[PDB]
Amino acid sequence: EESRNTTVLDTTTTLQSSGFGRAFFGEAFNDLKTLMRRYQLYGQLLLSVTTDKDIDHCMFTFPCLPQGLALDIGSAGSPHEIFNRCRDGIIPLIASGYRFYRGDLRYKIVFPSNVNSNIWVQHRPDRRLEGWSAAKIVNCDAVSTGQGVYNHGYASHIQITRVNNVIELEVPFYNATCYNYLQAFNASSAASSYAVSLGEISVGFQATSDDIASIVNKPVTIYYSIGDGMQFSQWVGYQPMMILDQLPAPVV
Amino acid sequence: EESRNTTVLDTTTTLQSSGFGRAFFGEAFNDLKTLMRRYQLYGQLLLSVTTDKDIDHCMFTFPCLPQGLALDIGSAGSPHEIFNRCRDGIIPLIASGYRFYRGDLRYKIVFPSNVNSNIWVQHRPDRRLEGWSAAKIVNCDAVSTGQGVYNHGYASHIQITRVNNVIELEVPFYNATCYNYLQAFNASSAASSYAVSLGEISVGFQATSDDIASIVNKPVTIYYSIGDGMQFSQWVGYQPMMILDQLPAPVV
Amino acid sequence: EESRNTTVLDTTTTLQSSGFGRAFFGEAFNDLKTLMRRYQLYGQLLLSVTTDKDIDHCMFTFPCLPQGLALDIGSAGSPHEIFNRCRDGIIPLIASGYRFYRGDLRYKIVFPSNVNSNIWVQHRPDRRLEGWSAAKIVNCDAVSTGQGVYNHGYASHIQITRVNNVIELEVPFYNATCYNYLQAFNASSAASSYAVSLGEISVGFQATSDDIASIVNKPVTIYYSIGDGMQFSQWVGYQPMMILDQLPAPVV
Amino acid sequence: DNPNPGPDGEGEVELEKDSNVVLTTQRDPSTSIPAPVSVKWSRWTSNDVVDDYATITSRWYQIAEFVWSKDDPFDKELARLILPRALLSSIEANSDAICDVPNTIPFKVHAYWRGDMEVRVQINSNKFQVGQLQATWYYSDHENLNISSKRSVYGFSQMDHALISASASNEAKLVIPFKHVYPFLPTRIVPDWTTGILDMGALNIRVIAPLRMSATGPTTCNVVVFIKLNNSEFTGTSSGKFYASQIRA
Amino acid sequence: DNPNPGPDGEGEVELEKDSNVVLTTQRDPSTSIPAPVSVKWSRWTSNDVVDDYATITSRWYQIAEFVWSKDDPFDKELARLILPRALLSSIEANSDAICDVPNTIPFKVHAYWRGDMEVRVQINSNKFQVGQLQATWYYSDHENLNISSKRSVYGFSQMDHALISASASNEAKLVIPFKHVYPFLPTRIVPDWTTGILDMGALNIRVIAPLRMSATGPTTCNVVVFIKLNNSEFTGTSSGKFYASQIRA
Amino acid sequence: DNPNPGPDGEGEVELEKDSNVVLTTQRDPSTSIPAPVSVKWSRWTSNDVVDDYATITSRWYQIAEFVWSKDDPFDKELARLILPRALLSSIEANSDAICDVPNTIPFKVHAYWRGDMEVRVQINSNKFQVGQLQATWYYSDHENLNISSKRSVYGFSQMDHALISASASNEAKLVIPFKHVYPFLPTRIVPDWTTGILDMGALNIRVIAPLRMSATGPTTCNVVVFIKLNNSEFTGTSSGKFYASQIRA
Repeated sequence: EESRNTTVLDTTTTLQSSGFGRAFFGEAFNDLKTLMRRYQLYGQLLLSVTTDKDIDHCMFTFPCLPQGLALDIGSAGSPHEIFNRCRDGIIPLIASGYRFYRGDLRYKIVFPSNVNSNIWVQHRPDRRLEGWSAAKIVNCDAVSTGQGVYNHGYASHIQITRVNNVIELEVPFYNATCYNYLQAFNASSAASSYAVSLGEISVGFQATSDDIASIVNKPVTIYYSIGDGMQFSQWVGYQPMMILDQLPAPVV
Repeated sequence: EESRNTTVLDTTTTLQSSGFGRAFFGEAFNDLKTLMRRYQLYGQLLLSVTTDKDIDHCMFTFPCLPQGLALDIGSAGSPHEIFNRCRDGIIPLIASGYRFYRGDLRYKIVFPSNVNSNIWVQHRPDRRLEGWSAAKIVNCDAVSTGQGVYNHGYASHIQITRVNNVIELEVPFYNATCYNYLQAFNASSAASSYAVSLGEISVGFQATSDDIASIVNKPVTIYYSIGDGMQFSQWVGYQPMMILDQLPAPVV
Repeated sequence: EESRNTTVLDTTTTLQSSGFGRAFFGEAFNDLKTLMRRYQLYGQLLLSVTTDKDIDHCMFTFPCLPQGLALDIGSAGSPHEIFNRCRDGIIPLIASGYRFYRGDLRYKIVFPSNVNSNIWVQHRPDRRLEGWSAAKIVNCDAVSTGQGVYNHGYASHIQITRVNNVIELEVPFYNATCYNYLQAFNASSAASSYAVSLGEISVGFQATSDDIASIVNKPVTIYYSIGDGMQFSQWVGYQPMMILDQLPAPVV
Repeated sequence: DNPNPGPDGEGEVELEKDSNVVLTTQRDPSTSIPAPVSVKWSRWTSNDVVDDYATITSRWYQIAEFVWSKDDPFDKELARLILPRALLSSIEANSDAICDVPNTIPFKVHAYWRGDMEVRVQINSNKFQVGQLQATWYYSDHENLNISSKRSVYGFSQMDHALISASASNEAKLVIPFKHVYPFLPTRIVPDWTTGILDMGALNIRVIAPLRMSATGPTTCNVVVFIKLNNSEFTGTSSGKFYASQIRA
Repeated sequence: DNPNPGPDGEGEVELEKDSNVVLTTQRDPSTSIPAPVSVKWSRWTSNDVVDDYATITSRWYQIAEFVWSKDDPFDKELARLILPRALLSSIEANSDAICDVPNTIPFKVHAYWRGDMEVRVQINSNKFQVGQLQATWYYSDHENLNISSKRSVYGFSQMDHALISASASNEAKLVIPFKHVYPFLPTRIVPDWTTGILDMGALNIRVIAPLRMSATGPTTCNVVVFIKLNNSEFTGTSSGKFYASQIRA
Repeated sequence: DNPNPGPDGEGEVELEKDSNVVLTTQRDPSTSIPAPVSVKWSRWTSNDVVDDYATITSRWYQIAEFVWSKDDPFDKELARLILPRALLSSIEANSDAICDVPNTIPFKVHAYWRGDMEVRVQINSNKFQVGQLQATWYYSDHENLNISSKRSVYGFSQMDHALISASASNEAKLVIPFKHVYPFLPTRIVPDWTTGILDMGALNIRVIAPLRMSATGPTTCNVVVFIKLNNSEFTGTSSGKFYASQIRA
């Protein structure tokens, strides 16, 4: 009783279909998966080293989920101007209009330039996601459990910064479920926490205490596409939006 | 507009039909004529002789009608306990649910035992029935008209009490009508009185004044079936009934 | 939504159709054109000569239109008793129930008897009819314009009174229109005045001043049929009628 | 399923055209037939000229009109008509003779009658009115003395009947064939038949659901009963002066 | 016969889609056609470029709306529109020029016109309201001086007309072909034609049954009239400055 | 198009006869199906005896009745039922155990469940009442924290839903298949699943058009919700003493 039509009072004629721009621009913008495989910024951070780190310590950690992180506006003094000004990207705006997903993701991590050190990246699909709080890029500041340490059995890859300071990887779907939730997650049970993100990506440097001083306050950006075999499987309508050019200007 | 069904809301399944007890008991109780051919008590009386009777005098008289007599509860001192306790039989209870009849009847009259005298039974289809009053067994106490006398031309039969003190006879349908009334008759005209009962059965003894002293206060019972070729031809609903175990008990 | 029938509740049987009197009288009164080709009085007048007339002067003039003239009741002293008593004829009563016409007319003019003079009749289809006023028989009393004069080019005919004092002529349809108006004409424009009557018939005598004295106060009657090829082309309902035997009698 | 009313009202009139009398019904009739169609019986007991008059006897004619109000209880009789008597008594209740109506002029001149009947009970109730009536036919009412305890809607529902709902404003057709002890009903005083002359039983209209409405609704409604004698046969041509008026009741 | 309303209302919309204007009717139209369909007549009296503009002239456009109340007597006229004048006068009554509506821009620039008409008279009355109106078309009203005694529903019922019942809330379609003495109507002041410019007659809506209701019913209802010029032909291309405004009336 | 009401009322009853429970509807249901029909999944994660009980679980049983009045604003929720919890909580709200209803006795004894649903939302509104409700199903309501800004008829109209008009008094059928992250919902406290036991999401009935009427119209109306579990499968036969009562809410 949603898409019904009682009486269609057509006063129009036939309009020439362009095929979603394929006639004009040589490309059809109908398949939305083609749009979602364009990369979009997952996040950015400035590297900060509080305690003395070993070679095994991970530099930062983040859960890997397609509907985008908790929107990091930044500090009140120094806000991240991308997430503050133009609030959110295309891919989570599409993913807000669905409930469930199943499939892989694609992450492209861009490291700073003047660093040379060899970088390891692990994917741990063990970390359940406990609430929408702490669903963000987390600077590892201490090592108590096996979280900070480069572990053995996970899917890892090492990028040589001397050759190229960007890594391009594909995170697979490893949950034991039919789907996962595709909204701002509210933790009710313990089993529901296993089914939010695909896994948990930890990026670490092999630098020592002397070479880590050149890495402090350097930016690391993370981009993500949607991959392929990536299916959204329940239509949910959109939440209240916000208009972007109605936001106030930084007057002087 | 009586047996209609607007919407039958069947929540049931198919129930196995027994064929009105033919599966269990070897006999189908569907034909109600089979029930009505079972004998049922037409009445009972105690013989009482007031005046000196001749051989020709009839002992008692009664109209022969299928819907049962005026229900003789008896005297207040000595009530007839069959018609007082269990009010009425099956055959008039069925005949109350119809309006018209046509056909024969079957009468079985049981006489007392220690009497020996030869008994005559006449059927006179001449006596019109004048009102529901005096539609009962009438003790002939005097002979004024040709009512008390054994007449010539009627259908008669003589039962020998020395051989057997029960007579089994069939009263035929002799009215000049299409039907007869099958309710408590209310006399409006004179022609309607000809069409209530089939006829009028008179039973008389051939005893003299000396042998009639052994016959006083002896019971005579009259039973009747419905015969065959006996058809009820107009559906009339039932009158207000009365529940029998709601009747009061003779407390001491 | 005029001749509709929702539910016809016929309680009748079949009535034998006479064919509009053809069975009884040998003639069918169904075609109303057959009725309208019977002659009916267009008007009557008494000839009156005020000024001295030449041979060229017309004696009287009248527009030729099928819906009948402005109904001349006559003077209050001497009323024309035909138009006063039985108000109007059949042909304009039929023509009141239509809006438009197209076709010819037939005029039969009966002149007085004791006159001998040769009579000319012209038809001028040039005279536009200016209002329902002066749509009547007009006695030509003076000659200012070319109206009084016998003109050259019109369709004319001369009747010899010595042979026969009646003329029988056919006025043709000469308007440049699709139809003409068939009601009491109200002049709005100048072009609508060209499309009321067919033309304008002028009748004149060739008598001199000595023989015209025998013509004064003599009656001239004008009759008209409807002609053929005469079609009424728009149904208009009838106006309020008046009942004729409800008119008062000339009591003494 | 697609309504489109016009100047006519979007209806469908059902017609009963019986010998120059036409009855119209907007609704569908609720019929009930007590007995199957009877046979003609001029063979067995008549030698006189036996002839119906179907042009004047198979016509419709009103025999009762009454006012069903909201001031009537649950089980309350509205009409009780002994129909062959009720036709003549409805004419005589209008204060004239029986020879002034073409329906009953053979009853003036003949002696006996047998024919079937057609009864139309038409209500004129508003759509917002709520109530329901029975139209129960009973053969030979007067020949049963315990009928005074029988006249109730509980007993009359057991035999077949016609229901009239005040909401739908429907109609009750009653095909009543001749079913009597004797195959003819006398029209006048005839030998050994002095009372109950031409009586075949009572059509009695009672209430099931009393007339219910709002506080300011239309209080009453009207009910009209029409009768038809279709399969008649008249025998025993006699003088009209032997005939007497019916019992008033 | 089996109603099942839903969120849509269980109806059936009839559509009149004529050049990007769509009219909707719930009910069935009550049509009436006075004269048969006319012929084109550019053959006999025109040599100029003769062309209709069916994309802009065969559209629907309202020419009158009015309020039929319960305070109107039996025989009382509600509307009297000289339709070719009434289109232009309904535009000029809204206080603008005639070149602001696409229906009438050939009337500004041409001289003569011939075409048929389609008139829709739509009432918006409640189902509980009771009343009835006529929609009678009369050719060339002003050319008859005894029309002041003619304007009544007794006379207009004799010629064909369209009935509008307030209960059914039905609709009146009026197919009016061109029937006039001259085969063209001038749009402006033309030689020997100074008054009655572009007048073909009066559509006059009168009352038969005045609007009846309860004590607290809805008092009034609204009636809107739409017009269409379908079989038009425009001849005599001229200057627009020669055109003058219509008579107010 | 030709109405003829009788003693029955001229209707057409639609029947839903599901395991000795019969539901009747006068109107046509307005269906809405969120997801296509699910598959049985006893193959992949169960070795226990897996069996539905279609004679007792595919029956109809009321889970909510409420009173929609005219004192409700535009966007106001009337019902918000977490349906697998709401069945058990509607039984426990009637103050008894869960083993007294034949619909829910396998929930007492089994551990997990998967099956589709059928929801009937029946309104009993007068024909003169005016209003409209949504019947929107949302999968896994509690797993979204921004749902408190989502619960409105503007957002619920975007996903598919069922509309209930108070004028037509129509009905909302809701075919809800099993769509969840895990292929089974536990009926009791099970390992690493302590809260949100047997929750699949919220059926929430809100108002679009508030109930409008005259000054003296019927103020309220009633809404009843029935549920059916048709394609069920029960696995993990366990003790009934391990089961605990649902959260009250």
